[PDB]
Formats: sequence, structure tokens, C-alpha cells
Amino acid sequence: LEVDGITETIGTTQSAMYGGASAQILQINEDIKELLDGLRAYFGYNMIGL
Amino acid sequence: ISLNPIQDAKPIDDIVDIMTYLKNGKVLRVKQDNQGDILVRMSPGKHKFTEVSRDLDKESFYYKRHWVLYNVSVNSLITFDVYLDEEYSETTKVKYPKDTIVEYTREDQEKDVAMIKEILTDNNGNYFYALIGETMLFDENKLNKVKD
Amino acid sequence: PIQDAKPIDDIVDIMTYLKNGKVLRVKQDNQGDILVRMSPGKHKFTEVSRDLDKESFYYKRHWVLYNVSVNSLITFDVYLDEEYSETTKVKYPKDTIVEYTREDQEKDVAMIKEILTDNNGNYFYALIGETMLFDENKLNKVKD
Amino acid sequence: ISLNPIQDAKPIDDIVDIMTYLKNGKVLRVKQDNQGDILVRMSPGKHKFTEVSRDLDKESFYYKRHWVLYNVSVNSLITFDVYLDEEYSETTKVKYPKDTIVEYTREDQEKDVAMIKEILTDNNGNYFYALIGETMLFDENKLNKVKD
Amino acid sequence: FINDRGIKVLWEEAYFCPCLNPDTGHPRVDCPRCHGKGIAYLPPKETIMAIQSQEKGTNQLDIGILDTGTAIGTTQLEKRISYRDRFTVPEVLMPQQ
Ligand SMILES: [Zn+2]
Repeated sequence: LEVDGITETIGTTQSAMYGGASAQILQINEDIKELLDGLRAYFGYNMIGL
Repeated sequence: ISLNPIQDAKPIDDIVDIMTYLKNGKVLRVKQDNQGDILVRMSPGKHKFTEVSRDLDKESFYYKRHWVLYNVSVNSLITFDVYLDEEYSETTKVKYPKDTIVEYTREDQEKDVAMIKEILTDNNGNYFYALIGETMLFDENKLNKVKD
Repeated sequence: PIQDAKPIDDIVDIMTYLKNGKVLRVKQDNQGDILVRMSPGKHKFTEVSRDLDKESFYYKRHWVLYNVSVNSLITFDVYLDEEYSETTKVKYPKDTIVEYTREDQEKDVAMIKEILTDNNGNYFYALIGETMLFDENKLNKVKD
Repeated sequence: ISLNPIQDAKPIDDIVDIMTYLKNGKVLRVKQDNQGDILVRMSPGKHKFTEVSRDLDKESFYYKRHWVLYNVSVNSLITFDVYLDEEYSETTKVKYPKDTIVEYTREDQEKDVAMIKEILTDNNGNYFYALIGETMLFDENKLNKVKD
Repeated sequence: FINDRGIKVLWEEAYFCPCLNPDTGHPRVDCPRCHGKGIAYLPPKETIMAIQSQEKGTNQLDIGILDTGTAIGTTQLEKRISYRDRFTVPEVLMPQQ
């Protein structure tokens, strides 16, 4: 904005290709991938005979 | 084969009753000509003061109305028509409300003026109007409102 | 006893008196006393006047509009103007904090709520949270 | 079933005692109205001067307090309430401290005014208040502080 | 934006006092409405406003020293201001001797 010589300016994380919270979402996914895969080893793979 | 009559929201005209409802804690709804339509409430508990909110809807379990302190003015209440929240609602936004004077076309091809005295809607949403001096009910498309 | 003060409790009564058109008197904290009024005529709106003294041949009250808030009315003390007495000549007014010694000669703080007098002007005070009377000498003003 | 009484930090009122503690080398803690809360110390060793620090915490093995020279003013000590570090702490930030006068609700539905004379907390952290003219102890939510 | 940048201020409108002498067209020296100034004022209204270039211009004269300050203000929407209206900023203090 510009009013009588006063101007207020802002640039944000929102972008045409990424959302505002996409950065945190990306980090969250990164944490989950390590966490989820590590938790899978606690249970192991399934198996059925045939 | 129609829905029962639907009542219009009565604006409260006298200040004394409005304050009386407010003292009891019943919510008011005020329309400001310039800015917005707002709710007014006197604070619960012993810490008494006036509160204002803009969360214009019934207090659903998933819709929590939020309140903030404001110094409401007496003149604001007087000049602006005010309603009780329990009546003012989307349930009826009739084009011509009750007590409205309209010009309606008669069988003799003469346009007479009459007041709406009763309102009800069919299952399809068309509003049926009862008019002074007439027995049957009238339809919205047939009517004309003369302003000024 | 003296009846110099007749505070209004319910705002509904205040509005009712305002509808009747009688002038009010509203106290303020560390600020000048004010009078309030409902305007006559077609348009009804609140008016205020900083003039306290009685209407007279040499003194006329000056009224102007204002957007008064109910919050001041509901909280601050309110009176009918004509019924108000300017002062009650006592050492410690009501709602004034004093230090007093209880019945067991232990000292406690209290605020005053009473107006009693003989026909000579001797005054007595009853403290909030207390029953019996206390004299002008017994009580001691609590400094801010 | 409660914790023993917790003492309030006593502001030091007289200049003479404050200097006496300072000469011994005991640390002071001063609150500045404008800028900050600071510690004050007279330098160890023979090279004597006043020192100021902003490392507001107990001298833990992993928290080394750092000092810098400053020309502390007499008037600063007088006007600003000062404490001894050994008392002023997070151990008690009670809402109503000792010697505070409060308005409390009595059994007879009368609000009387009384001073807090003793303070202790239950294991859950709720502060119990002893009041003049009353035997039992009172809870924070019940109380009201009247200011001015 | 105006509320964000502005400073809280009291606003009172101006109107010519009735005390003006009808013949000389000039006012009484002392009346409650105006204390010698030829213009009265209305009850205060609260508002947020922006101000720039606050200047204390001082003139040293035969009559003495005198202050002629100048400043530029930016207001809110829907507010109509009048000539010789009056603003006062309680928060800001000015030194004098
Ligand atoms: Zn004048």
C-alpha cells in the first residue's frame, strides 16, 4: 500500500505453485516417512501360505 | 396441501422492553445502516458489561459464537431497528412482509391497493398472501409494491 | 439516620425514569459529576450536561448530544438529580477504607457502609463484614 | 496434605542496608521501570567497582553469569524497589502476595475486605490464603483484588 | 492500514459560539463554551489517525518567542473534517519552559 507517503508492504509464503503451509507440510511428510518406516519394523511384513 | 403460516420478525420499537430482554440476558440482533448486522449480549456471570459479536448464526455444536466487549450506545439502539435472535432468521426473507401495502390486480381488470395480513407457503416455496377486502390468497408474481 | 443517598440498582428503572424524562446524576471516579437526560421532541437521543447547579434566573443548564454507554450506567452510581443531597458531613464517607481493631483487639482493614446520627450530629459507622458500630475516633483512614 | 508456606520476596526499603549487603558482596537484583531487570554486584578482589549483569538465573554449572562495569547511581537504588537474589525467584509468582488487601466473598453473601497474612500451596499448586478476621484458608478463584 | 499505522486521538468538531457580540462580530472574553476564543467545540469523539512531519517552528519576535508548528495528518474513511477542527493526543507529551 501507499498512502500520503506511508507505505506498508508484505510478501508471503503463498505462491502460484506452493501453498502457505506447504513448507511445514513438506517437513511433516519428511518426519512421517522416517517415523512410519521405522515403526513398520516393529510389526514386520505380512505373510500367508498357499 | 401447504405449510402452516410463517411469522415475520417483529422489530422491537420501545427501548424499555429491549433493555429488559438484555438484562435477562436474551440475545439481541441489531442492523447498522453503515457497517454491519451484529448481535448484542450482556455478559454472563457477575462481571457485567455489554458484548458484541458478528457470528450471525444459530449456536451449532460446530459453530461457536465469539464475544468481545464493546461500549454499546443508547442512541444506536433507538435509531436502528433491532430484533430478537430467536425470530430473525433465514427461515423467512419474504419479498413483501406482513403489514406491507401492495397493489394487486383484481378480476375486473382494476388494480386495487391492499395490505398483506397473513403469509403461508406451499411445499414448493411459493408464498400465499391474504389481503384485506379479499377472501382467497394471492401469489407473489401477481402483486406489485408501490414505493413512495 | 440520614437518607441523603437513594441509589438506583436496576438499569431497567433508570431507563423507565429516562422515558419519564427526569434528569439523572451519574458519579465519576476522580472526575467531574455529570447529568444525563433524554431529548424531547420527535427524535429521542441521550443528552448530557456538565452543569450541576440548580436551574435559576442566573443559571441555565447546557445540554448536548452524546453516545452514552450502558456500561457506565450499569456500573456507576446513579441518582435522581432533584432528590440528591450534595454531601453527607462525616469524616469517612461510605466505601472508604479504614483500619479497625476487632473485638479480640486484633487489627483488620474494612470499608464503611452506614449512616446513623443522633440529633446533635454525633455519627457512628458500621463496617463491611461487621455488625456493631464504630466511632469517628476508633476508625483510622487507610492511606492509598 | 500440602506444601509448607512459601515466603514472598521482601523489597529492601532503606539505602543503608542495601549498601551494607553490597559492601559484603552479596548480589542485588534491581527492576528498572523503563528498560529491564538487572543484577548488581561490587567487584571481587581489590580492584573495587560496581558491576551489572542481565544473566537472571541461579549460577548453574552450565550457566555462567557475566559481569560488566557500570556507574550505578544512588537515585536508581532509591527509586527502584530492589531485592536480594537469594529470595527473588520463580519459586513464587503469586497473583496476590502477602500483605495484599483483597475483597473476599463470605458465607453470608457479603463481600468483606481483608489482608493476606499467610501463603501456602497444595501439591497441585493452588495457593491457600490466610485472611485477617478469618480462620480457614481461601482460594485464589474466590478472591477479588480492588485496585485504587 | 490506517488503524495499523495511526495513533489514538480525540476528535472534537468546531462551531462558532453564540457568545459572539452581534454588533462587533467578536466574542466574549470568558464563557464556559469558549474561553476567549471565538469558536466553541462539541463533545469529544475517539478516533485513530496518522500524522507526519510533526514540526515545532519557533519564531523569535519583538513580542517574544512564539510557536508556529505544522504537521500533516491522514484520516480514516467516511469522516468529513471541518475548518478549525481540533485534535488532541493525550499519549504524547511536549516539553516547555
Ligand atoms: Zn463563547
